[PDB]
Amino acid sequence: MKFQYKEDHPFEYRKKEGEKIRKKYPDRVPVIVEKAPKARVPDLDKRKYLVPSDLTVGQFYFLIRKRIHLRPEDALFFFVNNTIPPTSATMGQLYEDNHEEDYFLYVAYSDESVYGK
Amino acid sequence: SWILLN
Repeated sequence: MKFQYKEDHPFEYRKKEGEKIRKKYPDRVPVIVEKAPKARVPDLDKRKYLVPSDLTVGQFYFLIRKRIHLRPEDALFFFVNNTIPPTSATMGQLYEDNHEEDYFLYVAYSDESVYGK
Repeated sequence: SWILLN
């Protein structure tokens, strides 16, 4: 799972930005959101999102879905570490469980249930 | 710059 954010910036740059933003907004988690490769979905212009920690993963799904102008009826899947997260988790829990050493949570989205298909 | 969701 490649992220343009990581290709664009070294680890030290990312971690400095991750710790800064985690201190500036403690009630929020920083999330990189990019389209998965070979995905048949609209692209997201912006990839850096600050998401409230008590937001459910499902509500976060809805927010990204509206940013790419899809309806609830459109096939849309989200991936963290190549697995689809549980809907009822909070974004804080997902962040605490999956954030990388640069303090970011990385999410990819696709129209297929398997990342990269 | 960052986008603040909800």
